[PDB]
Amino acid sequence: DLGKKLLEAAWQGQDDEVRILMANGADVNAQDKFGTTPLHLAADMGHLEIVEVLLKTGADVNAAATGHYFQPYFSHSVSYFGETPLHLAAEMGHLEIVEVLLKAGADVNAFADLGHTPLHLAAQWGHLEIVEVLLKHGADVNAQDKFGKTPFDLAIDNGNEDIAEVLQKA
Amino acid sequence: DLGKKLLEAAWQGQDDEVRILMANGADVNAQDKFGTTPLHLAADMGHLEIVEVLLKTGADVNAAATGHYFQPYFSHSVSYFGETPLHLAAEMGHLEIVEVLLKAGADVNAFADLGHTPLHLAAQWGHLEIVEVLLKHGADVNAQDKFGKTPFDLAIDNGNEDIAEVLQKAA
Repeated sequence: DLGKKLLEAAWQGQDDEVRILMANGADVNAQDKFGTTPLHLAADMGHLEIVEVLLKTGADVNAAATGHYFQPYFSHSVSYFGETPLHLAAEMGHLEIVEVLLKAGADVNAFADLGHTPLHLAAQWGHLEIVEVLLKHGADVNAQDKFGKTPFDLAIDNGNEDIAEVLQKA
Repeated sequence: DLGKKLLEAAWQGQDDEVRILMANGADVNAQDKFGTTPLHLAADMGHLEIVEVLLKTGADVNAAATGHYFQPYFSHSVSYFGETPLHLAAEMGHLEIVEVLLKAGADVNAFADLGHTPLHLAAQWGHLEIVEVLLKHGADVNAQDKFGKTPFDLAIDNGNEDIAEVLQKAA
């Protein structure tokens, strides 16, 4: 199955294999069991070149995985949470990928589980430079999650004072 | 707590935060609920320098866990338990990290989930250079996991003929 092989190759960062699989007709928008696409997998794992080739070959920049959580869920073990590739790039601190996704049209305020935006995720996981790029691209600083938490609140809660100060004056 | 922050910094490849947390007394051998250690996460996510500094400061190279790492999911998958950082580095194709783990005394053959080896994963996921390094360090080519699979089998099953040929010649 080419779609499964393409998901695996993007996840593994196997650039050549990605190109071959898609030339053999692998679906660029293939989904795993939970709606996760090759673009999600490459964005999360930091594979910039693969993100670029997937986008060039028609990958859906707005693809959302299926929803998962209804209560706070933040941990290192999160695999799917109603999220777009931009959520994953922001979560994992991949600046170059965040910029490429935004250039391709990603909603800077796409909502994942609990209503979390990419800015919530960047603030939660301490990625100051990504916070700044998101704000520059129109990220909603006042976005509240299901429980009323803004990215500022998450930054404060997880000890990211540098980010809290940036958000507070935005 | 500091151990949880250290796990997260390792996962994120945050070298400076790893430095700071450890200076403040973070346990290099902290575990999450599934047994996952900072060394598992740095090895899995490809953060070589963090792997190196964890090993230098006393991380257990053979820590076993049944963790939840970022991955795609498919129906009818099989699962294994008790993986070590070497399993994860071999699976994800991180050659430099495989080398550093082996030099630090990582077990190559003997695991909690019997016969499920880093060689199996490197063959399964098409990492030829890692297959060759593991063989050089005495990996058992004929090791069978709980499903009766050898690394040759997994190489064939996944279309990795180059690796399959290497394994068959080494048999």
